[PDB]
Amino acid sequence: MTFYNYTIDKGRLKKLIALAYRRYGSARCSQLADELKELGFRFATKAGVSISVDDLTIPPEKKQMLEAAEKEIRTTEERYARGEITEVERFQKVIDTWNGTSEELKDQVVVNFRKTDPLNSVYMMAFSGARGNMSQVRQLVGMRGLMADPQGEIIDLPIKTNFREGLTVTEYVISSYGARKGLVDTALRTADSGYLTRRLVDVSQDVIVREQDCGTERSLRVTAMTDGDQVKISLADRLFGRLLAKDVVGPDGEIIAKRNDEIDEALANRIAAVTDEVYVRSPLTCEAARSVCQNCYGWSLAHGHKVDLGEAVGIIAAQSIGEPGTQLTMRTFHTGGVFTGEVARQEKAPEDGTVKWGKGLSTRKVRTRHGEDAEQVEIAGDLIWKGEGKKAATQTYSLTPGSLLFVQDGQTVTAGQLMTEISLSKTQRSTERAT
Amino acid sequence: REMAIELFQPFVIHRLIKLGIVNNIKAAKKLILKGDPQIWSVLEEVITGHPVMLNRAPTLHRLGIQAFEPILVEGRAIQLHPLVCPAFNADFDGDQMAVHVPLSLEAQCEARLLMLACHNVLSPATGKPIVAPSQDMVLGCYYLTAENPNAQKGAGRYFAGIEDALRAYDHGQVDLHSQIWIRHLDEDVVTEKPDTEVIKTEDLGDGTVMKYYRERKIREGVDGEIITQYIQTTPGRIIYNKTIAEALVF
Amino acid sequence: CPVETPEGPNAGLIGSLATCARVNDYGFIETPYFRVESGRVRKDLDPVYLTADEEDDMRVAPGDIPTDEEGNIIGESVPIRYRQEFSTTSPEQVDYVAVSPVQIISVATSMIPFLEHDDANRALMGSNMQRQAVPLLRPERPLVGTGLEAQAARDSGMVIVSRTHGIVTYVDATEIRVQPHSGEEIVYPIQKYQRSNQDTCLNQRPLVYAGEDVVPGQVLADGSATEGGELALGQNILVAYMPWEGYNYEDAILISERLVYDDVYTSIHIEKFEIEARQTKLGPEEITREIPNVGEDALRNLDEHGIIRIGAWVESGDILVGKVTPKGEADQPPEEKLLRAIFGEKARDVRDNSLRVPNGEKGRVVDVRVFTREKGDELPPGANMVVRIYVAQKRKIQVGDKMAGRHGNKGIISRILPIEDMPYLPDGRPIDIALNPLGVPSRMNVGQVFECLLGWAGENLGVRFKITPFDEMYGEEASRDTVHGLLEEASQRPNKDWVFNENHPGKIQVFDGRTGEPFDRPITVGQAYMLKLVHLVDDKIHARSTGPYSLVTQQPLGGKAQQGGQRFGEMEVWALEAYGAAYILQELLTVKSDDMQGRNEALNAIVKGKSIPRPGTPESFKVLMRELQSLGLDIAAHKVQLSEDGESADAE
Amino acid sequence: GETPEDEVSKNLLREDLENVLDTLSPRERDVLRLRYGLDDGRMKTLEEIGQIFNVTRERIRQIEAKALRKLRHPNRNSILKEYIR
Amino acid sequence: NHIIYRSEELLGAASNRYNITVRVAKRAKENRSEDFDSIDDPNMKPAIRAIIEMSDELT
Amino acid sequence: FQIECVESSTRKNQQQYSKFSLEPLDRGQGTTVGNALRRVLLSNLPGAAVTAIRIAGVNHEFATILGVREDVLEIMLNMKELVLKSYTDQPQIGRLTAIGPGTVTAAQFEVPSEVEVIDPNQYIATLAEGAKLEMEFRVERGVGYRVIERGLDFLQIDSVFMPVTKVNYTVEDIRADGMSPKDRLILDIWTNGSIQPREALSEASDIIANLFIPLKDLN
Amino acid sequence: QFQIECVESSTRKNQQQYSKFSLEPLDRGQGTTVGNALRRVLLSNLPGAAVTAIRIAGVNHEFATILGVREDVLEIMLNMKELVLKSYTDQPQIGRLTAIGPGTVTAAQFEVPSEVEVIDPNQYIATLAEGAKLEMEFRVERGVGYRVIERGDFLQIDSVFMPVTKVNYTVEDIRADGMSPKDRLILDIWTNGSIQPREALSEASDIIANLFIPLKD
Amino acid sequence: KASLNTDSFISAASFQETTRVLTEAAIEGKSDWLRGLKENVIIGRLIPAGTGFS
RNA sequence: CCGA
Ligand SMILES: Nc1ccn([C@@H]2O[C@H](COP(=O)(O)OP(=O)(O)OP(=O)(O)O)[C@@H](O)[C@H]2O)c(=O)n1
Ligand SMILES: [Mg+2]
Ligand SMILES: [Mg+2]
Ligand SMILES: [Zn+2]
Repeated sequence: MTFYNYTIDKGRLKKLIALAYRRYGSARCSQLADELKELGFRFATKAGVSISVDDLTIPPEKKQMLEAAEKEIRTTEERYARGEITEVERFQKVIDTWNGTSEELKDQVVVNFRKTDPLNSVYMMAFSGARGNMSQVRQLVGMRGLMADPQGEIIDLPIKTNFREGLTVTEYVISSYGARKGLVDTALRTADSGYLTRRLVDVSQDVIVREQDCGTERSLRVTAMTDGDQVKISLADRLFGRLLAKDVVGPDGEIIAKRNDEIDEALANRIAAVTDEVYVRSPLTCEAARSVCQNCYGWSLAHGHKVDLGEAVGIIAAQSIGEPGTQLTMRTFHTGGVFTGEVARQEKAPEDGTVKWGKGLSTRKVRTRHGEDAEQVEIAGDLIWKGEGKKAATQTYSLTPGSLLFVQDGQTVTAGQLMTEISLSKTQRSTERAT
Repeated sequence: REMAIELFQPFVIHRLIKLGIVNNIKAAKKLILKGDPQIWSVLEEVITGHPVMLNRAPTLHRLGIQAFEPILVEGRAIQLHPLVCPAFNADFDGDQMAVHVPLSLEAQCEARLLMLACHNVLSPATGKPIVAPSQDMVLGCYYLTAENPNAQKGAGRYFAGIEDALRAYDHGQVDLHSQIWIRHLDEDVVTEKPDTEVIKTEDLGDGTVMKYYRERKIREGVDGEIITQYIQTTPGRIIYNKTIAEALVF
Repeated sequence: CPVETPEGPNAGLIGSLATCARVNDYGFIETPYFRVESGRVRKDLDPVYLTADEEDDMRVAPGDIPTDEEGNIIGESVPIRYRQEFSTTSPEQVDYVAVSPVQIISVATSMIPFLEHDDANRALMGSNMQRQAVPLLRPERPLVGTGLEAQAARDSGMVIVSRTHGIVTYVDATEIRVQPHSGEEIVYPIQKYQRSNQDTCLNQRPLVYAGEDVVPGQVLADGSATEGGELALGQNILVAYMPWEGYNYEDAILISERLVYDDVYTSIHIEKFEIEARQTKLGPEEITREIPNVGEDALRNLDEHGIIRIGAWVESGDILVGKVTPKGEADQPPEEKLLRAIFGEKARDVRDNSLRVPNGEKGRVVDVRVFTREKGDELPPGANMVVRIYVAQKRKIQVGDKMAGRHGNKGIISRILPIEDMPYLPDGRPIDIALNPLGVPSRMNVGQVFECLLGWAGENLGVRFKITPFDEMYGEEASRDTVHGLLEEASQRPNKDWVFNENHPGKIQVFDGRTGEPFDRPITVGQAYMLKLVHLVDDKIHARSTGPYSLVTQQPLGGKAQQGGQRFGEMEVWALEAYGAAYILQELLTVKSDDMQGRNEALNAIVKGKSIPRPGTPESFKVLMRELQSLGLDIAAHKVQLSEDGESADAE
Repeated sequence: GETPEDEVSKNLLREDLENVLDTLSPRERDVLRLRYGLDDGRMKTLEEIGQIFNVTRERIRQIEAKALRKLRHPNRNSILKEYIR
Repeated sequence: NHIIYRSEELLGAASNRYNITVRVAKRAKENRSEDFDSIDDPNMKPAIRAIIEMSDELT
Repeated sequence: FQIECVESSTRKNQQQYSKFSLEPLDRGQGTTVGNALRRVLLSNLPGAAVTAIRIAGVNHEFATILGVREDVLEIMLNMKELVLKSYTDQPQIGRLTAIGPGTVTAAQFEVPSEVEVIDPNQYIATLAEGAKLEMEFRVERGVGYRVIERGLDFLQIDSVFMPVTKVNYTVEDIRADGMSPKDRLILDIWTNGSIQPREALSEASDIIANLFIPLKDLN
Repeated sequence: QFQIECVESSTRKNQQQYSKFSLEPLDRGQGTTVGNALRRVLLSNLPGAAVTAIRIAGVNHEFATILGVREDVLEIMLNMKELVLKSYTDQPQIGRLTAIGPGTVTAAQFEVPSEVEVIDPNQYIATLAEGAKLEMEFRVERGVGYRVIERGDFLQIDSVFMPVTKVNYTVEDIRADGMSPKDRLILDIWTNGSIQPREALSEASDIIANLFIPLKD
Repeated sequence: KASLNTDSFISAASFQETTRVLTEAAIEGKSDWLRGLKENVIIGRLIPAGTGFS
């Protein structure tokens, strides 16, 4: 059998359990999880893993990181007093500055854990997936950053201390704002979650699998869900429990799978390694009398085979949609009361040089949310960093349509200048109009 | 136990009359409330094979009601298995669970074949397993299979398979994270950042090539055979794989 | 206080007054502030008590700013609040400063040491659990406190405070006598084993002896959750932050048997039972010793009037007050008529209505006070006599009880181990309790490790520290430096050098009790202050076979006090429908609730060992049909069979 | 109302009562059944048993007296003696 | 631990997971009605015996 | 292989400390002997304790006596901590007559011949000027911790029967030009005074020997 | 005071014995004591026999290849370390081997003296080709513990004296009519095939009893 | 809106807006043929899904 | 009002 000559964490244990539920069944899988349970309990007791005050190790670059952050806030407010920027982009600049410094300090905490002490207790608890995210380890070691109002408004002040050093009275009041956010939202939005669940149950309480096949030719086109240049759900994950409606052919011409063929993960990988657009059978395109058939629904995900006649799939669908919103609403208070934001990716030059003028690109100067004038790309073209290397110093950045440029046509680049940045998505920014 | 005499009371009353101990419901109820050592053996042989549904509120999805086979514990709390705890979203800091007893035979056959907790591994929302190690078994398996440069006793020694290294660990010869060469002729070996390229090659006599990898050492024949193979691993990884192998193949 | 608030639906509605706050004559809340003149905190006279006159006018600084003694405010930037905005100014522009760093928080939140190293939600949970601790048998002061415990014990009212100078002349367990000197004997009564609103003990103990001087304000007697004149809610026990064999898995708790046999966490709970001998139309109810269908030795503890005596032991089902009432219908079925034709069996005119102990609730009877109208009392109307019975019980610690600290770290005891199986220290002393270390960094309550290390330093020194919150005003890493310096000074004792290791500071070596082998990694040990909460398993366990039913719906009742059933709500119906399980759902809705013929048939089929028959229409559906007909809607059920429609009768 | 426990106890008492009464002579069994309403649902007097039969009510009282004396035997009648409350 | 193996192999080889449950319940009712005499054993309930017999006829 | 007592210091009677040395043993055998001795010395040694109390004029445990500073619960807790030694395996009866004022200690107990009090300066109660405390207790023998049964006028005590209070041991190594090296076991035994540490060591030793002899004999 | 029961006794075809033992009734906590002491003495202090030095005629050094045999000298030492045998002499014994190919070499081709004895006769050693013949001599020793040879006349190999390969124990609680909580010790012993699991229990019990008897004075 | 525009007045009345649904059902004179999970739970029958399907 |  397979030997697994590596370190085991939570996701690899989940992979092993999911593999044992392919060729053995439910009971052998539960027996394997039972044996792994008693083995993990025995060696966690034998280890004697413990948490202490000195076990929380703060990286020694936090001082200069905070100093660079306050120097950036100082030059931002110096730019505000001169008169070339306005107040809303100053707000946006100071908020994004403190968020970026918090994320940079979190990455430095993870690197300093990996360098000095790899068998640290807090790092073992967070890295193996036993208990704890990296947000809580960032709040314990690093800085807390910014909190949030109970309505979702953003506060103005930073918290430059962690829980090991101890907060001040002002920082404790600022943290109490976010604690009141978590408590009020836990007490007040679970009604919204449960009302949505009850409405979803009542809209689909009569969707039962009544017949084996409806005999339709209509199909649903499935592509990989992408928001920008990086994927969110791949094609192999999206073809997981479906039946086929059209035959998948390769470039050589051999048929990978026929129609009405159930797809599993192996066949889904074999299909997704060939094409990009697959036509499947869906409940959207089923033709049955106010219900779904056995072939258009596909697999029972709890069991791993095709569904059975008389299954209340509408109740299962409504519970599947209504469970995570209610659970996440009731466990929002685990994160303290901090603000979570998505930092837009920046691609910088490693050393001095200039920039290759992109071929096949027109661009317009568009006023950034932070105040600097930048040129936004219209049609996507390449960018290449022109380094000052006599042998090999060259990096190429292919742009997303909608990125921003802080670089002119052939201008000389300093040591460490800002080069490019793609703006956020619509849902990933989560902004709304105000005054 | 005091919860179980109340929930299974007519089944105990039926058994006390079938065994010829009492003759009616009044004597059975009197002997049940008065306390007897006969009642506990009767209840032990009554609850055997009778499934019991457990429920924790809020019931957000299907796995909030699951069926179990009860065993009589002494005390007043209900003992829950630690693997079904993410399915209930239940921790042991104040949660209470309701208990329901099916009465009919169709209702006991449905609790056993459709709702028993050893058949509810996969989620119904995704295809991913709900029943999986968490929060101490994950940390115990991470510590068991990790690398540790400090604990190196008997490092670099050669052992004749898995059972030889397992005997050396229980004898006290090696540490848990010692770098250990293991004679292992199988080729289903998966490592972190898996290597298939040869680093170096030392030629031996009789037409025999000694191929070196990052975590493997393969000695093969000249034309059409492989002779032996050594794998560098820790004893804790050997314990983990022996646990998997004796759990699966049975 | 921004921390102390309910967690339920009334979050942010019910607040708490802060520590130094005060309500003026017009009803507005005011807070004291020290004046600041030329950058120097004044502290010469009483403070100002600004009644929210400090937003538009004054620049107010918190009470945690660094300041050299008898001198100015050090630093060139002082954090101020001004016009409801936070800002920073120079010390010569500061108008007022706070008087205490704990001015922002309430009393129960000020009870928590190292508060600035914990999350605010965990501070809220710590305050809430501190208000839920039971008073123990032998209370003990914390090794690490904050300093408000003495004032809280003085202002609670559970402490007998002296008033005059004098010499104590007589002390026993019920009375303290003192002659004053500066109508010459002040008698302080001491209450003994009274009942609170939550069925807990209110007991007082004397502290002073005969023949010593007493200052006004000296504590003479201390209450139930008070010892030494200070608040004492829990005990100091030896922790080890380590995982056991899955017994402290997800906030569960492993403890030893020493906390059982040493009477640690033993509490007293007094229950109260009341019975009224009412007046019925068929005759008066009488409280008597002659009860039908009751044996010989079920009346040993009753007196000549049918009431128990003081000091009798009672268990579940024992008779407290024997009472009968004159039933007068006498409608007997033929079975009872034939059985009384055969075996004699003269049916009496009264029936049993005695007061009995509920399921569980064993204990000792301590007060059997009886109220009768012709004794001088006057009663509720329609009742002849009223008997009140107080039953006290000593509850030890148990598997299933709730346990908590001051930092929001709750847990349920799941295993009680022997001390030869508990892990032990390199002096041979076993550990009292093992807590799971994974509950610390995810919940972000780091101050419990500071508290346990400081309590263990104070245990090895014997000094009983007191540290006010927000102590980082005196320097950077002040709590860490204080804890490790006191651990070093405790390790400099001539016999105790295993206490602190400089290679790994907060940790030492721990050995296994079962094998003798040391654990592979050093473990944080300490002395934590743990609490026992009101949520005990005896008040939580409940079960029903068949009890009473509701009036109209004819469904089982709800509640522990009336032997009620569990509610199988709509989400449970959805969960059973998402499975198969049509027969489980059908028997849960018909033969277990509001189908009376199905109830009787199912019970008879289970008792006689036969198949349970098919149920009928439930009772609440017929109630809905009659209600919709009474609204004026012609709603009816119909049945089609061989080209024929006919209205069916659901009432049958 | 009446509990299901009381219903099942009186039904088992009725079944055990009929199974005990049908062991004695067939005449006295139906005399005791028509006397207390175990089949009719109507308790009757001594004379109306004499109109069910034609022998008058003095033999009927002696019949039910000796039937109660036979059912009051200490041997082979203690199955019904456990329902004594 | 063999009864959960027999239940898994009985559910996996059935054409419908909801019809095999009704068939097991019907055979368990027949096993309980045929064994109405008191000579039995508590470790072999009628439902367990029905699952055992149906898995043995399944092979 | 010889035992040897190194240091044996004592308190008044409250603690009897002793340090015993064991050499030579094999490598793991020191840990086996030490852990078996520690578990048996902490769990399976019998001693004497007070199991019941009767006070004249007192019916329940939540009462008071006029002139006594302590109630019945604190008196029962003080008698729970009493250190005695019983030479018989039968339940004995002790008595007490006390007239205030003064401090009532354990020296005032009129005890029979088989039961003798270890610590006579142990505190019981304080009596005022017009007080009279006349009580009577029961002394039994047991192993471990005794939980009370279901409940004339005897107030029961959940007594503890452990005379050895703390066991500690370390194992040291002997390294020379003396191959196949050996180990040295040093053992620290603290008692309450009712048993000596040498007698407790002999009791644990033949308890372990009687455990392991029929495994060798009956195989 | 307790009764010892042999619950099951299995023997695999490669001469490896397994026997489950049950001990009841013990007092509270004594089952862990007896089980841990028995496990430590059964795994650490129990004398067995092994091979210590081999000598193959026709090798260069300690790490080389042997002419005609597929298995080189490292897996020759690794196959000889797996050789299960029993001896009755404290003095050294010398075993010899001659064999000629083609075919496989088993443990039955040793003409070892009668003071030693081979447990598994069909124990694999080597394979041969084209009529090449192998000559070697090994040295049998008995003792306790293990010897590790640094850096790899007679060629000293790694030695393990371990007649019992695995000991597991679980403790079960006994609740009865009396108030005394009791213990039941369930013991599992896996031996090499040289001795029985029932007699290896008696050896460890004899060692523990001789350890604890002179302390009682 | 799709929950209230179903063919069954019992499910729509038990969900939401009972007065309006019962008024339009009484004026339209409509029948409920008991086709769905929610009606058979109120009636007390086997639900037409799962083991009560056929 | 509190607990999950
Ligand atoms: N108003 C509420 C509050 C709580 N819950 C349930 O109770 C659980 C509360 O868990 P609890 O143990 O109180 O808190 P945790 O989330 O475990 O966090 P912590 O460990 O910090 O207490 C939640 O998952 C939720 O399902 C709920 O349904 N409704
Ligand atoms: Mg919880
Ligand atoms: Mg929790
Ligand atoms: Zn379809």
